[PDB]
Amino acid sequence: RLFRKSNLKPFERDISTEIYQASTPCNVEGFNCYFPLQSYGFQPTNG
Amino acid sequence: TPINLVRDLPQGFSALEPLVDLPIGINITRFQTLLAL
Repeated sequence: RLFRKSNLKPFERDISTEIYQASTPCNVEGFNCYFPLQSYGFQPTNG
Repeated sequence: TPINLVRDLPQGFSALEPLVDLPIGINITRFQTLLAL
């Protein structure tokens, strides 16, 4: 999870896919509001 | 409790005895009784 409305408390889980409004409100991708999750580029070539 | 009294709650005293603690956490709210018919 890269975006979240409020910091999660210790030992908290966030499986929800709530879209975040990272200043222009959204109702929704490309800019100013993204999918909360972001993927890892785990490749053997990675350092 | 031996609760039978007559009406409303009496003037007595007693205490609980905990049973189990399970790992839900996950922001628990909105408890809801399950009424029967």
